[PDB]
Amino acid sequence: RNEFPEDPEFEAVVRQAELAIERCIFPERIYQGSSGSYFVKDPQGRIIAVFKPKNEEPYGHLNPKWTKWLQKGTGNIFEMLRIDEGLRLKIYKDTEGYYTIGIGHLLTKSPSLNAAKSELDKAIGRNTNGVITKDEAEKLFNQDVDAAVRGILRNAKLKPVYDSLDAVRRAALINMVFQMGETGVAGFTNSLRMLQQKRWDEAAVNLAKSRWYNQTPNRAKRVITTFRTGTWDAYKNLGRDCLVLNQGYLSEAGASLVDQKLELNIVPRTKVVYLASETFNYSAIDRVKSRGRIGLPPKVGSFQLFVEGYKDADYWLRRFEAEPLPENTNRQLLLQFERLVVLDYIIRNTDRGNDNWLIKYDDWVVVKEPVIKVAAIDNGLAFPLKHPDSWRAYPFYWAWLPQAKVPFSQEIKDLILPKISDPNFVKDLEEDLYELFKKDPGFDRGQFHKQIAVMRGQILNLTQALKDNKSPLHLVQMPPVIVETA
Ligand SMILES: Nc1ncnc2c1ncn2[C@@H]1O[C@H](COP(=O)(O)OP(=O)(O)O)[C@@H](O)[C@H]1O
Ligand SMILES: Nc1ncnc2c1ncn2[C@H]1C[C@]2(CO)CC[C@H]1C2
Repeated sequence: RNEFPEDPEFEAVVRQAELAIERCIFPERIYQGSSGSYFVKDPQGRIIAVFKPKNEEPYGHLNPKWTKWLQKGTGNIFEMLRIDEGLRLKIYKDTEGYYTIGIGHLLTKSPSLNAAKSELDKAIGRNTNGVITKDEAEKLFNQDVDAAVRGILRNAKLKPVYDSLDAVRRAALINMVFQMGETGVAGFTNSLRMLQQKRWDEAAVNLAKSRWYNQTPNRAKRVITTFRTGTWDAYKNLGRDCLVLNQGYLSEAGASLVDQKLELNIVPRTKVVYLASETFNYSAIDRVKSRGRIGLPPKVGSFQLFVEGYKDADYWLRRFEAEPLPENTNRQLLLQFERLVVLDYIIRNTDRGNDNWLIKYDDWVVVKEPVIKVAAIDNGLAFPLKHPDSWRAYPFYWAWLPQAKVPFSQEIKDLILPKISDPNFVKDLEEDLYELFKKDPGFDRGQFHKQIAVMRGQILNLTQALKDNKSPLHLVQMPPVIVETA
């Protein structure tokens, strides 16, 4: 299902990719990144493209790094709880004020610290003085996990649900019985009903209203969604929470869509593309049904054209500092840089570093070629649901570069103000992004609107920075805003 009549060059590169696969010259897995990235090659073995399947994304289901994790099944209860309970080597108080130690191990509900210390020496087998070791905390931990499992299986109300749950939800029920114990979780009898009948969004609500959750909502909500989605997603990124969970390929393409409309031309053309390759990471089911013929299903991903002759922004800027560019070349760098800032600001890039963009440094009817040129790669971490909570965690790295000190050139204002000042352009931009993002099965209209709000707020700021001839740096000091509808 791959066709792009609007862009026949792109389609042609895609056609070489498929053909090369038919010929068993497979996209090869990039070592140089975290690993759901491939070098697409053509039938002659040259590298024509970079491909990032959605399901191999960092939060991705078929991500190679996290598959080992998915193998464990219920056996993830240990890490799950390590994450919720942390580790402490000295007596502390829990949320309710009860004496605790190691990984969530409750000593007593008594107010006396020596009751607790007493209860602790009994457990460990020595005089602890309220302080235990890593191994001691781990041994308490297993026993406490065993005890939880026993609590569930010794019980008539819990066991039925537990046996009917998939490996991941089972881990969630153990989590609760770790925290509240056998008798406590069995007082949820309603929610156990839903869990038993498999209705997840029903139950995901009732656990939302309890004395529990009320006490430990951050954790409770983490379990509730492990119940709702049958997955580990609440346990892999607490938190980014600035970004939609697994839509990087759409970020990637979207970044390229924006570049196209603003006519920046720093983003190598990127689109949503389907490919099947033996080199990808597929479920075992899929591997088997291929007959080893049916063949592998195509995966949906971002397909980004490959550009040659470029090096790390980092690589070049380091050299230009020791041996500075002549004014005329250096002005070409700056003009390229402005385009980058405009891109990143508009799409609100969250992870542009000096490794994430590339530089290439080399009367009449035709324009002399530029010596210097900028490619913006690795755009899948943009389009956030909202501004980051601590600007220090997700900054704009290029802001600390000296080039960020230079006032926006009239050239960028000329390129950019007529577009982003035209409400029909920004409208059109939102329709194009919409037609792009909605194609995702996990698309959510409410999430989209939030994304757009940020984008509209970024545009609002950019417009005035440009009118006032601010530097890129003064632009980022402008307080972040969102433009919200309803
Ligand atoms: N890379 C960056 N990304 C976002 N903002 C930046 C960046 N570099 C500098 N700034 C801006 O510089 C300003 C100086 O820090 P400031 O926020 O005043 O300190 P504080 O956080 O204590 O108020 C900030 O408002 C911030 O917006
Ligand atoms: N479109 C691209 N063209 C050329 N090189 C790229 C591209 N995207 C990424 N890279 C390099 C940066 C890497 C990190 O993502 C490390 C080597 C490749 C991939």
